[PDB]
Amino acid sequence: MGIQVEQSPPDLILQEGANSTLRCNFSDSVNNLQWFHQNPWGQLINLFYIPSGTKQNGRLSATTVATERYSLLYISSSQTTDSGVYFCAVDSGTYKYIFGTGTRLKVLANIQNPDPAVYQLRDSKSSDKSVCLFTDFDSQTNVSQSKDSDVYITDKCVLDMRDFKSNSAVAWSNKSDFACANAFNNSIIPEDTFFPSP
Amino acid sequence: LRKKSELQGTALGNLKQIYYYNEKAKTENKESHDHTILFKGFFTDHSWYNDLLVDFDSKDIVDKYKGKKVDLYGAYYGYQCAGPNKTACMYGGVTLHDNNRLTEEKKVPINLWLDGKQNTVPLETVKTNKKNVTVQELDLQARRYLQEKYNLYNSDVFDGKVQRGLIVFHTSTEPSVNYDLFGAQGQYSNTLLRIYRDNKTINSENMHIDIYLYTS
Amino acid sequence: DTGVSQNPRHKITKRGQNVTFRCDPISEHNRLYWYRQTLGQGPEFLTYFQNEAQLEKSRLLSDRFSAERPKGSFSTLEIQRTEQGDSAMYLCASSLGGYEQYFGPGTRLTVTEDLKNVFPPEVAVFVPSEAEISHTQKATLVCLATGFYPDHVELSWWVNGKEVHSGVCTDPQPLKEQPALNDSRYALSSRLRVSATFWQDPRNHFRCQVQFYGLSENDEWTQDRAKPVTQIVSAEAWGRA
Repeated sequence: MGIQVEQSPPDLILQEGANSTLRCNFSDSVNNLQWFHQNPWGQLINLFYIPSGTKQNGRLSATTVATERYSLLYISSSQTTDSGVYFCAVDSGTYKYIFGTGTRLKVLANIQNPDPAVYQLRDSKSSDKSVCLFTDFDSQTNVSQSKDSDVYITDKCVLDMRDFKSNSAVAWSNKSDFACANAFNNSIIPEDTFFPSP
Repeated sequence: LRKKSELQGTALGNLKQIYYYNEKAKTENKESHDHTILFKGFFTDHSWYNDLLVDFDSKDIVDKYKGKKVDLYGAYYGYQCAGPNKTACMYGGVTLHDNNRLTEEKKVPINLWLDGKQNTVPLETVKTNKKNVTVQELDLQARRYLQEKYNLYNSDVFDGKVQRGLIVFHTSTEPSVNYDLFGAQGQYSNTLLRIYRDNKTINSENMHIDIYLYTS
Repeated sequence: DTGVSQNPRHKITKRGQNVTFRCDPISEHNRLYWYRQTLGQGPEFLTYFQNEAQLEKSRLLSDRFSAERPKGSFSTLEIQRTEQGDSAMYLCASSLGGYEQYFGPGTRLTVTEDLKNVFPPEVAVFVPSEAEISHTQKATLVCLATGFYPDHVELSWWVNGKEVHSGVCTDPQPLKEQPALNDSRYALSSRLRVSATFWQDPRNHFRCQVQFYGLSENDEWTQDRAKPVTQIVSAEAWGRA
């Protein structure tokens, strides 16, 4: 009934192709340990089962010691597909597995040639409808969920064309004279951001 | 008598699996040669089990069924089985093939009382195809009919008004078999189905069942 | 395939109604597990089975919950009265050893005040700007789905009647239209990036598809507007030079 698990670090921000080590700590003695990966669709994929020792399979590595009561998960040359939540299933009851808090991992794809720009897009059927787009910006940018409660903005996304990687953010508001230059004012954007006229 | 208050964990759910959600082991022409008797290749299409183990109270009377064609009727279990990993255990419910056959199926009448008031129970529910049938064969069929009409092994939330209960099998030849519905020891199937260890086989000639149900 | 199937995958119910979920695991697997996962949190243990009997039930688990294992390997989890906070993703797993746990897709439950709050999405495709093709020499199409409840949507791009994965980016969480409102409508956006020469070709067809998971034939519909069932709302756009 009583089993406490704390995963460190709670949040991880890492660049593309870089290495990282996330750990799982537990209170009582444990007979069975498991490492899972959660995708945005909500499905748990079993990566490793390490009750003791070290296992090496694919690009991911995992080590567990029952003496010092801790588990470790390694990610060699991390890709954008690795982005998600990593869980630590721990067993004390007879065979009952209890999941931890979860390690939030978000792999940021740093573009070789960044060019921040805010473009204005128009609807296919209607002439009045319009939507602002912020694209080709560096992954280090923090687009703030702001502000007027009449303007709707979205978080960053990663796309690959090839060799080529691009980051985008969508902002829309069906209000009188919604300027693209007035949009993303709450978010701190670079000085070299290109603002074309429609 | 019977106390539903003593929850003892997941005992209510497990008792519901034993009498309502049961895949009752039924066999007529089956012989064994392995106090426990093992039936090699009993399960034809089962991913979990292949063989069946039958446990008894005394080894002295176990040799009576051991070598002969015997009829099987009872509830089997997988958790906490004393055997590898593909065997199901059971307690009693074994009857011989000789003279245990009848022309027209026996229709045993059942009588039920709900805190004094008598309720009509159809005789088509409980049936036995043998002359001398085990208590297990009659109890499994009677508790299944009860569970469907008035939720017996369901929690107070899931409309389970019955708190105390008793099932009796009339004195036709010798003393009656008295058993309390909520008085079964343990929370798992290996302890709840242990009542049939004695392997009590009674005469099915013009006998009746009396069930006493109480809401408090 | 995941290995373990779960039916249904999405369910919508009114406050104080009965709901059930079926979990179909691998035939050989001896064990079964029940978990509850909320928004941005770890899955909490509910109850687990070993062969035919229920081994343990969580202390935090409400009395309105009942997990039953009928004839076979499958298990059914039921909720008596639907309350606030019940809206969570119910995960199911199976174990053989039981060394490794194989998880299913999980049922997404949404407990609404009224069934009238269910709205289908309005899909719209935005034509790429002339200023973008002149500056970066590539065109990006923005898809926009607005006014839908619950957030049970699946977005996929279709170019020339074929599913496209390359150059596709989608929002992780759908932003609510009215944030300070309970059972409020949601909004989602996705971008498809193609070369300027590809967009200018009039022979190329571009279509955005949003798979909405709505009501079933069991649910009663009395409102004047159309019934919001499990429909695939789409918006198309043709290439222009």
